[PDB]
This record gives sequence, C-alpha cells and structure tokens, in this order.
Amino acid sequence: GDGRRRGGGGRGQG
RNA sequence: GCUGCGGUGUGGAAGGAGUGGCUGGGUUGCGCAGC
Ligand code: IRI
Ligand code: IRI
Ligand code: IRI
Ligand SMILES: [K+]
Repeated sequence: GDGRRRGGGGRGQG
C-alpha cells in the first residue's frame, strides 16, 4: 500500500 | 493503488472533512476502519 494511508475528505497527502 | 469516520491535538469544549489550510501544528500531521 504505497499510496494514501488515510482517506476521507482531505486527509492524507504530502 | 484507492476510499470511509471532527474519530486525534502543545487550544480540540463553544468548530469543520479543509468553503481558514502559503495563519500554525501539517505540503492534510496522528489514530481507526474498509476495498
Ligand atoms: N474524548 Ir475528550 N477529547 N478526551 N471530548 N472526553 N475531552
Ligand atoms: N511556510 Ir509552511 N506553509 N508554514 N513551513 N511550508 N508549512
Ligand atoms: N501551506 Ir501547508 N497547509 N502549512 N500546505 N505547507 N502544510
Ligand atoms: K485547527
């Protein structure tokens, strides 16, 4: 899971 | 690789899903969960 580790709205970027 | 829950806070009890996010923690951190 090399991608978004946290979702829902705008959580999890960088 | 994608997605969901203001669920977390060195403010988190007057808030939210960033319609404050070049105003910070934080290039949306942390936790939990699902495909
Ligand atoms: N969960 Ir309380 N954050 N710890 N609301 N009880 N203060
Ligand atoms: N400038 Ir800033 N926005 N505060 N360090 N990049 N995070
Ligand atoms: N501007 Ir900012 N919000 N502080 N993107 N660098 N993290
Ligand atoms: K805040």
